[PDB]
Amino acid sequence: PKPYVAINMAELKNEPKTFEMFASVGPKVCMVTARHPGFVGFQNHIQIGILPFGNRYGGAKMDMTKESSTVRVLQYTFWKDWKDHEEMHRQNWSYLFRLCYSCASQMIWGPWEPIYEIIYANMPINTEMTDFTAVVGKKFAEGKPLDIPVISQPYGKRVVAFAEHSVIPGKEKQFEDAIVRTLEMLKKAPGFLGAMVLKEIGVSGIGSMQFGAKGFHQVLENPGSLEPDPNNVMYSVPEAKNTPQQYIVHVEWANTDALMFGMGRVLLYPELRQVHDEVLDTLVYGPYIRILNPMMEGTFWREYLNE
Amino acid sequence: PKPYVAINMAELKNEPKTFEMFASVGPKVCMVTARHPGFVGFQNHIQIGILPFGNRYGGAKMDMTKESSTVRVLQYTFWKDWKDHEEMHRQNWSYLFRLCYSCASQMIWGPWEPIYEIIYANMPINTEMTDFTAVVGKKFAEGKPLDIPVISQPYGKRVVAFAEHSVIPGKEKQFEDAIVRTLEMLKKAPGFLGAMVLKEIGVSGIGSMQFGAKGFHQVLENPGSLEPDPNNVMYSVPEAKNTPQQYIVHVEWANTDALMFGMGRVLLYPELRQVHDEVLDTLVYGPYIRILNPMMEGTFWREYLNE
Amino acid sequence: PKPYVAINMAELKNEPKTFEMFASVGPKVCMVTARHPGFVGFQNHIQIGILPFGNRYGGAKMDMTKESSTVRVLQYTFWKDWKDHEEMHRQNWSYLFRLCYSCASQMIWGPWEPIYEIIYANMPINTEMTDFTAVVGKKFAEGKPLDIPVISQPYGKRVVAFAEHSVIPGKEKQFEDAIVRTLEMLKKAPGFLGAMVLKEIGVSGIGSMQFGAKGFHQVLENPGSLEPDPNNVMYSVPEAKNTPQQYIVHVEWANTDALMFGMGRVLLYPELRQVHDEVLDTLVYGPYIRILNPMMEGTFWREYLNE
Amino acid sequence: PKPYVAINMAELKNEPKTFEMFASVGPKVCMVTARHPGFVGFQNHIQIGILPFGNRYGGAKMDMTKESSTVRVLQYTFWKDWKDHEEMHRQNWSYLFRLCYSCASQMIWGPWEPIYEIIYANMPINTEMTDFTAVVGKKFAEGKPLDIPVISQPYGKRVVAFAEHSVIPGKEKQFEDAIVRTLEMLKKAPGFLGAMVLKEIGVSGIGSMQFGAKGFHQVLENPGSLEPDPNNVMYSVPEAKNTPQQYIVHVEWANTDALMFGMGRVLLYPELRQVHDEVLDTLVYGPYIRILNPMMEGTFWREYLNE
Ligand SMILES: [Fe+3]
Ligand SMILES: [Fe+3]
Ligand SMILES: [Fe+3]
Ligand SMILES: [Fe+3]
Ligand SMILES: [Hg+2]
Ligand SMILES: [Hg+2]
Ligand SMILES: [Hg+2]
Ligand SMILES: [Hg+2]
Ligand SMILES: [Hg+2]
Ligand SMILES: [Hg+2]
Ligand SMILES: [Hg+2]
Ligand SMILES: [Hg+2]
Repeated sequence: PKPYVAINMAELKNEPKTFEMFASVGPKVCMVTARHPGFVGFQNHIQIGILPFGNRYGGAKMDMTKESSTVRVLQYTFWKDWKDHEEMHRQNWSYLFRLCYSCASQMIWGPWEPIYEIIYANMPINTEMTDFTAVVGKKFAEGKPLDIPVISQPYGKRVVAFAEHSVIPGKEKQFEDAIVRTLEMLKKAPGFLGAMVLKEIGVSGIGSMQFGAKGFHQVLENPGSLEPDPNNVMYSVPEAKNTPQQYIVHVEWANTDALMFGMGRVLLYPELRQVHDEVLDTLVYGPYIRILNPMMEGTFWREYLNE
Repeated sequence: PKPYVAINMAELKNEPKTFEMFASVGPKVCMVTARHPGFVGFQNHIQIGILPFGNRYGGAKMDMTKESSTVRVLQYTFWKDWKDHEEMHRQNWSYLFRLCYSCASQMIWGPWEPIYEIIYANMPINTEMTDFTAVVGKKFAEGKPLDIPVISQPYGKRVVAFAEHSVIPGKEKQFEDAIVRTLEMLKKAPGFLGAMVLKEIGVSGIGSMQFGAKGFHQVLENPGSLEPDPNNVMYSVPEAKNTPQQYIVHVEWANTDALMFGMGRVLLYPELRQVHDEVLDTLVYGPYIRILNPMMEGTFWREYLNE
Repeated sequence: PKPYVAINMAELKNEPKTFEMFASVGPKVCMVTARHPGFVGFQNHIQIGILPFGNRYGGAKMDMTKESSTVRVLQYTFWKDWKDHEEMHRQNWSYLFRLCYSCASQMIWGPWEPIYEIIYANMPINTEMTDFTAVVGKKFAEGKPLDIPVISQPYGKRVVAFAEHSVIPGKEKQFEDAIVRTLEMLKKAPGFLGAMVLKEIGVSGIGSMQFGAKGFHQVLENPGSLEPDPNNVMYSVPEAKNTPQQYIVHVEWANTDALMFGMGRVLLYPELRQVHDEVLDTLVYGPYIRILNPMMEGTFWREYLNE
Repeated sequence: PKPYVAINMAELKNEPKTFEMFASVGPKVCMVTARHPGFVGFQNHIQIGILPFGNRYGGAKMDMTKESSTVRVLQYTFWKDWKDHEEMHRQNWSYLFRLCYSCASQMIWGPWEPIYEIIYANMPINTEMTDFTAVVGKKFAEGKPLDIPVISQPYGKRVVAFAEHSVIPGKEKQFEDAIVRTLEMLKKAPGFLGAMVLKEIGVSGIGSMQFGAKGFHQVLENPGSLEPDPNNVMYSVPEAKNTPQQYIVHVEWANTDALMFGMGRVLLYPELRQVHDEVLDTLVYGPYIRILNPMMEGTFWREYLNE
C-alpha cells in the first residue's frame, strides 16, 4: 500500500567535515528509526543542482556541487501511518536528539520536516544491473512479463527531479487530475524510472526542532547530551499544514540528460504540453525543480509500496 | 507516418561562449517551435568530425573537436506537413528571430535551412539502457518479440553518419532503388541503430534569413529586438529545390568504430559492394560523410514515425 | 576576349605542412596545365577571412588566418574554351592525378571544381609599383591616356571580395542587369581594382574527383601512383549545372579597408543602394562574401582578357 | 561453411608513425582485397602481450604495449577457397604491392603469410552491446533461443588468445581429437567468446614477398611504384607447408582476466586437465600464447562461417 512520507530538510556547509558526519551519524539515525514497526524504509537525497529552465534560472545548473558553499539534504522516511513517525521520534527521543545535535556545527538552516501523503505512485522496486536476469526469469516463470520493471539502480546511480508546486486554494482537484494525466503520459520518455505526487498534510514540530519557549531554550542551551522536553511541541502535524496547498512532484531518471529532456517533454511535445498547461493554470508557486542524488536508501520501501 | 524534416545548418566559433548560448537559447527556440501542433519533435546535432575514407580526406578524422576553430550544427525539426514549419516560423516570428539573433556574435556561416521528405526510414524509438527490460517484457506480453528494437540511446550516447549525395539528373530513381537495397543489407552490421534517406524538396527562406532587399537591410541594421518583415521572403520552399537533386543518407551507430567499419561494409563485403556500386554510378557529388553527435533531441519524433 | 573560368575549391588543414606542399606541388600542377594551348593563365587564392556584415556573421572577421584550423583554396584557371579544361585534364591525367594526390594528407573537403562563363568583366592588367611610369609613358605616346589602369599589384599585394549568390529561377536576367549596373557604379569607390561576374555553367567531374563506382574505388584504394580511369566520369560539365543558378561576383581592392567600405558603398550610398536592392530581390542565397588573397597567379590571363 | 584463413604476420616499430600508416594504408589494402568474390572478410590483430604462464616467461605480461619497442600484427583474411587468396594477390598486384611497400620504413620482420584450413570452429557472430535486444527478440520469434550467442563485441572490445602449437609427426590425429575435446569443455569458462583451430596447409610466397632471384632484386631495388614480377614466386602454397605440422588454437575472451583464468582452466580443473594432457603429449613446440587485440575487422566472415 501507499506509505506516508516524512521529509527532513536541512542546509549545511559544503565541506568534507559535513560528509564525514553523514557517514557516522546518518546510519545511526536510520537504525534508531528502524526500531519502530511502522517504519518501512527511507530514501536520502543530496541536492546536486537546480533545473535552469533555459535561463529562467540562468545562474543555476543541474550540477552545482563543485561551486556551491552549502549542501541541501532531503531525507525521506516512509511510514505505514504518519502517526508512526511522530510516535517513533518520541519513543526514541534521547537517541535521536543527541544524534541530530552532532550535525550542529555544520547547520545553516533546518531541520524542517513536512509530512506528506502519496496521492499517486508509479514507482518500481530498485534493482542493480546484476539483478535483471533473475527478475526477467522469475516474471516469465510466473506468467507476468508485464511486471518486469525498468532498471532503477539504487545508491546514487540515478537522479531525481524534485518539483515544488503550491496551488491556488480551490484549484487542488484541477491540479491533482492534471498532474496525474501528465505523469501517465510522461512515463513514455526515455530513461523514466518512476514518479509520485506528494501532498503535504502537515509538519512535524518535533522533527523540526520547533518547541514552545521551554524546548527552545533547552535546544539553544544544550551541551549535546540533554533532551529538550519532547512534550513541549505546541502543535499537531495537521495544524501546520500550509495553505496554499503544497505538493512535491517526484520524478526519477536514468541520468541528468534524460531528466532535462524528459521533464522537458511537458513543454516540447504539443499533446503533453496541452495537458500540462492545466497544471500550470492552478499554481501560486512553481514549478521549481531541484536535482537530487538518492545516495543512501532502504530500498524495501518500494516493496511495501508495490504489495 | 513519415514526417517532413527541416534541417537548420550553421557554422559558429568553437569556443565556450558558443556552447553557453546553446544552453540558454536552444531550449527557448525548441519551446517556441513546440507551439505548433504540426511539430512532432527534433534532433539537434553537433558535427564532431569527418569520415576520412582512408586518406581520401587525410587531413580529417572522425573526432576533430579538439583541433577545430569552428563548430557546425545541424538541427532537425520534424513536421506532419512541411507547410507547418513555414507557418510556425511566421506565427512565432517575433520570438524566433530575436532568439536566433543572439547567436549573431558567434556566427560564421548560415543559417541555411533546406527541407526534406523522408523516402525511406528504418529508425527505432530511442531507449536508455535502463529501459530495455520493460520494453522486452511488454513486447513479449503482446506477442510481438519481433518489435523489440536495438538499444538506441538518446542525448549524445550514440553517433550519426550524415552522408551527402547529389545525383545526376535523370538518375534519381536508380539512386533511390539502389540506396534502399543498400540500407536494407547494411542493417546487418554490428552496432547499426537505424537509417533514413532524406530527399530535398526545397529551402525555407525565412529559416535561412534570406529575404528581399527590405528584409536584408532590416537584418543587417538590427539592434536585436526588431523583426525583419517576414512577408519579404521572395521565394517559396519548392522554388529553391536544387538540381542536381540532393539527398542525405542518415545512418546511426553505437559508436565511431561501428560507424567506420559499418559504413565500410558497403566497400568491404563483395555482395554489398556490388549493390552499392549502383548508388555510386548516379552521383554528381559525394559521398561526403560528416560525423554527428545528436546531443539534444525530442525523442518523440520516432514515436510519430513508427505509429 | 572573355575566357572561361574553372575554380578548383578545397579545404585543408591550416598548418605549415600544408603550405610546404603548396610550394612543391602547386608550381607543378600549373606547369602541367600550361601544356594545353587553350590555357590562358591562372589566379590562385587563399581565403583569409569572411566579411562579417556588421555582426550578421559576428563570429567572423576579414582576417581569420591566425585562429582558423583550416585553410580554403580557390584556384582559378582560365581557358579559351571550357572544353579545353576538360581536354587538358584527360590528356595529362597521369601527371595531374598523382600530383593532386600528394595533397591527400592535408585534405578535409574537396576538390570541387565548378566551371563558369564570364558575363561581365572590368578587370585591368596587373602591374607592380615599379611599372606605372612606363605604362603612363606608353599610353600617352600612343594617344590613349584613358587606357591607363589603376595599379593592381600581383602576388598577394591586393585583396579580393568573393561574393556568392544563388538566384531565384526566372530572375536571372533581373539579377544580371542589376549586378552590372551595380558594378558600373561601384567602380567609383577608392581602391577599386576591378570586378567580374562569373556564371556557373556546370561542374568538372574529373577535376572534382567524382567518378562512377569504378573510379571511386580506384581513388580510395590508391597508393598514389595509379590513375583512376579518367573515362569513368559519369556526367558532362553542363549536366551538373546548379539550379538555382549560381553566380560569383568577384571584386578586387587595394586593401581590406577599401574592400570593407567599398563593398559597403552598395549599402551606404542611397543612389547605389536603390540599384543594388534590385539584386537583393532576386536571391535564394547570399550575398556571402569571402575575403581572398591572390598569392600565386599567371597575370597574362588579363592580357588575353583585354585584347 | 568453413572458410580458409590467410594470416599476414609482420613486426614493425612501435611508434606513432607506424599506427598513422595503418590508418591510411590498412583500409586501402582491405578494400583492394574485397575486389575478389571469394573474399569473405577479415580480422586484423595487434599483439598486446604474451601469456607468462606464471613465470615460465617471467619477463612477459599480457599487456606489454607501453614498454615494447616493436609491434607485431596478424592480419586474418578469410576465403571461400584458399586459391582465391592467391588469385586475388596476382589480379591486384600493382595496387597491393605498392600499398604494402609504404609500410617499408617501419618494417623489422615480415611479411610472412601462412595459409590455414579451419578443422574446428565454435565462433559466433559479433554484436555490440546495443544489438542484443533485437537478437534475443528475433531468435525467440523464430523459436530458436538456443541460437542466442554470447555478446562478442567487435573492434577492439574483446581479446584473443593466439596459441601456437607444432606437433610430432604421426601425432596429428591425437592432437586434433584432444584439442577438440579440450575446446568443447573449455567453452564453459566465464567470458568465453568462441574458439577455432587453424591447421597450416602452406605458405603464400607472393604474400610473403618471397620471390626467386629476379623478384628479390626488384623488391630490394624498388622506388615504390614498380611491381616485382608476380610470376617469379618459385613455390606453390602446399610446397611450403611445415613439418612438424603447425596449428593455431584461436580462443576469444571478454577480457584479459577471463582469458588468463579461462585458458588456465585446462590446468586448474582436474577433469579438463586430464583431457588437455593428451594435447601436451603430442607437441614438438608450444603452447606459446600471444595476446591479441582484434582492432579492425570485417565481421561478416562469421556470417559466412555460420550459414
Ligand atoms: Fe522525522
Ligand atoms: Fe526552421
Ligand atoms: Fe581543373
Ligand atoms: Fe594475403
Ligand atoms: Hg540513513
Ligand atoms: Hg540537526
Ligand atoms: Hg532545442
Ligand atoms: Hg542566427
Ligand atoms: Hg600554381
Ligand atoms: Hg587533392
Ligand atoms: Hg583493413
Ligand atoms: Hg610490407
